[PDB]
Amino acid sequence: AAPESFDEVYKGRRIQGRPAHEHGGGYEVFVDGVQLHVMRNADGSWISVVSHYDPVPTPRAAARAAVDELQGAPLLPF
Amino acid sequence: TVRKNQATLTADEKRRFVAAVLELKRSGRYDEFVRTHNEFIMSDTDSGERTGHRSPSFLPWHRRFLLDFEQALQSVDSSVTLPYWDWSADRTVRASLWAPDFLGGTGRSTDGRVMDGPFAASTGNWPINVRVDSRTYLRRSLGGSVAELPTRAEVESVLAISAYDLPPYNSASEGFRNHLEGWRGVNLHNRVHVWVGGQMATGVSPNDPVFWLHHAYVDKLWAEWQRRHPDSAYVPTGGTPDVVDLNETMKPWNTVRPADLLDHTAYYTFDALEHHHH
Ligand SMILES: [Cu+2]
Ligand SMILES: [Cu+2]
Ligand SMILES: [Cu+2]
Repeated sequence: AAPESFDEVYKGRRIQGRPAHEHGGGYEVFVDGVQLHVMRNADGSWISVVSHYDPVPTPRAAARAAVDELQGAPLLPF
Repeated sequence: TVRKNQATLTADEKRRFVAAVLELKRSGRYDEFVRTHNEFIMSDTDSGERTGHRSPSFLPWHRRFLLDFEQALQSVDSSVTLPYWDWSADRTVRASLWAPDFLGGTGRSTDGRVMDGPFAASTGNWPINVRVDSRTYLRRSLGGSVAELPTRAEVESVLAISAYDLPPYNSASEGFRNHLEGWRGVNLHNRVHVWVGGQMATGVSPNDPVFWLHHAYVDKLWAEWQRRHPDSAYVPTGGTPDVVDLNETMKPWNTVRPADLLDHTAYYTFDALEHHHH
């Protein structure tokens, strides 16, 4: 069963998650309306293409880690 | 071909390596290595097809990927080979690796931008083209997101693991491959990516030339593990869904198998690699 959806403004940016050249995601995340590729690991943790080697517990935590990494930069679609 | 510890390169070897990397960038060849890597890291999944990462073929796949890159460098300057970064030994920002004559140092605090060395954006010689966000400059934050690189004692604990890999052959596995990769245990390879920060922490991590030096040392640790465990070999050995078995070919090349890449000495040697011993 996929995680719940979420929607919040985090460090001034809108982050959203929802159940649904890259894998076939069962969950989608967006940063200011631009999709952020995210992936679930076997133990239930998550990573994203801007923090791929550093598992975090949830897709919202991956979205927040992406906003922290981007330091204001627009995300580019994959 | 001898792969040497970065810490030991002469000033001429550093110059020639840098120039060859910058020429692969100028000609457009470099960026296609970044693109290939990003495609595999975004596609390899624990529950489906997995070849470059999170799987037993993590090690032979990166061995062949590094061979492709080294061969491209040697097409520019035949004297250049890939150096390796022993991050257990050269573990500070003061390492010569990070000097302005080699890779340049950490990024400035405001935006992570690397400000010195041959790959700094201000040179005009290192545009970040294959990327996941607007920023087009190399970034690093050495020691920013994790405080320490692995220590020799931690590396030795991973090298002592006898089984190459184990079912389910993914990021949940016990065994040497997944402990070296870092998804379980004290964490070697993934933690180094996190320690460098910047593009190195992302799927487009070959944007930082340190990628090659990190992977050349991961590759050397595979060779060391084989010398410690001459009785142990690549698994699985046939009929495994979604995983590259020993004699199966690997994408993207399609013409090479893990079996063809187990013995590095067919392609290169190291400056030093201890013999099997007790
Ligand atoms: Cu990789
Ligand atoms: Cu890597
Ligand atoms: Cu023996």
